[PDB]
Amino acid sequence: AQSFLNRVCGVSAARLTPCGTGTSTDVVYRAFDIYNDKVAGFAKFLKTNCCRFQEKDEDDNLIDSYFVVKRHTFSNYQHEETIYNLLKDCPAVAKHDFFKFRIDGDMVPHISRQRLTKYTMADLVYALRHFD
Repeated sequence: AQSFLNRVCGVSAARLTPCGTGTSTDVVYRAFDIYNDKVAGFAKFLKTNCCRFQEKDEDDNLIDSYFVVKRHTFSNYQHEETIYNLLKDCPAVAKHDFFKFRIDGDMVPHISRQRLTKYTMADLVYALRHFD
C-alpha cells in the first residue's frame, strides 16, 4: 500500500519520496568487498534486496540523504536488534530503526537505516582504483 511509507518516516522529517517502485525493493549496481566460503575479492556486484527512499529538503528540494530499508530473515532481525541496542551510544553510528510490517499475511521484519548517503566509501575507493 502507501501507509508503509508513513511507517517508514517514523517520527522525523517525513519529507520522503519513493526512490523507485512501490512496497518492494529496488536493484542497484554497486561495488563490494566480500569474502566467505565461496566468492572472495573486492569487485562489482548487483545488490537487490533493498528499498531506497530519498529525503526531500524544504522547498521540495532533493537533498543528499536516503532512508534505506532492507528485508531480511528473522534471527537476523533479533541478532541485529541485540547488537544495535548494545552499541547505540557511540556517535559514529547511523541511527537504525527495526520493526515488522505486514504485506500479505506476513508481518515481515524490516530494518530502516536513516539519513545515510548514496555512495559508500567502497564506491569511491573502487572508482579511484579501477578508473577508466
